[PDB]
Amino acid sequence: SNTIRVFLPNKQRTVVNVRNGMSLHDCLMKALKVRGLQPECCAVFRLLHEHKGKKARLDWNTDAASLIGEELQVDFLDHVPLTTHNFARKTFLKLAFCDICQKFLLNGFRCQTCGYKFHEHCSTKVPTMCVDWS
Amino acid sequence: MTEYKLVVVGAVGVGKSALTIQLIQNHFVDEYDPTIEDSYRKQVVIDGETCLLDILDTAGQEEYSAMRDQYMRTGEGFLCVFAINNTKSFEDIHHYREQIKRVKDSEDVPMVLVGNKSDLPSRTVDTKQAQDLARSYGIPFIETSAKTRQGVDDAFYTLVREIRKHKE
Ligand SMILES: Nc1nc2c(ncn2[C@@H]2O[C@H](COP(=O)(O)OP(=O)(O)NP(=O)(O)O)[C@@H](O)[C@H]2O)c(=O)[nH]1
Ligand SMILES: [Cl-]
Ligand SMILES: [Cl-]
Ligand SMILES: [Mg+2]
Ligand SMILES: [Zn+2]
Ligand SMILES: [Zn+2]
Repeated sequence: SNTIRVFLPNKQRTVVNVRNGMSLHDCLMKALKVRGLQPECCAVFRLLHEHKGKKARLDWNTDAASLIGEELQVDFLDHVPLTTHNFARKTFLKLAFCDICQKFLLNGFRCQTCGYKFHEHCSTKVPTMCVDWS
Repeated sequence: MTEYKLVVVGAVGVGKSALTIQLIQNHFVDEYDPTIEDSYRKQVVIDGETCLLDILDTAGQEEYSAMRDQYMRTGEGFLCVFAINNTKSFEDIHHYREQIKRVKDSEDVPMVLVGNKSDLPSRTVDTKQAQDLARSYGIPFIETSAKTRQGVDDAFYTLVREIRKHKE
């Protein structure tokens, strides 16, 4: 009962207990970094189930105890260069190397947005967010 | 892209969070922090097919004997995880096995019994016990470890493979 559920970007969610005095940034910094999400590229909102607007923006360093019981939501800032990968099969005719284990890559997969090439058994080591500054 | 609803259940301190965090950001968290409800989504390539994994890290605590029945319904695969350093979690697998199969109404539920913390020298449960228990449920067995990353892939990979074998 002493917790707050927060909906995270990319249709994710977390529930954290509030050591009072902690800010919203302190309680959610661990849950964002483990998901490949940069806190500097995120905003925390309070979900408004009411009319005319679904959420209102909140300060990151506000007291987390002041929002116990409500449902918060973290979203990416406007037009941040973070998206989801777009993998596809690729056979490397010329000798290429994996971006994860730095071994010989023959039949692997590459992202059509950032160019992340990797062995299939290394696809779990690719970052979860796609950085796109093209 | 095909999504797979995955649910990781187990006892307290078994290693459910350390396994998913190593699967998600290729990292290992040493200091222990209990899970209440954590959802993760990541694209993983399984047998040449790039699919999305909606992993749900659940609470091993018995304080949530109500929300457990909810997410066990909408889940497609289940990771029955236990630590070989604790023999109470090995027998508690039957409780998680029967409670999931109850809200599934099917003896054939896509699960895989995995054994974590294989790097510790304080091994209490050997492979002979888990291999026969895996034969008792008809599910594969994967010996894992969150630190050395021993077969952390093959745990989630074989779980999605059973979901694929279960469908068609
Ligand atoms: N040596 C070793 N330690 C591990 C391994 N996996 C987890 N641990 C450690 O044992 C504990 C497991 O913590 P955690 O993964 O949070 O377990 P949990 O099942 O997630 N806990 P909870 O259910 O309460 O949320 C932590 O101290 C972690 O660092 C492993 O494979 N080897
Ligand atoms: Cl969301
Ligand atoms: Cl889910
Ligand atoms: Mg946990
Ligand atoms: Zn990419
Ligand atoms: Zn590789």
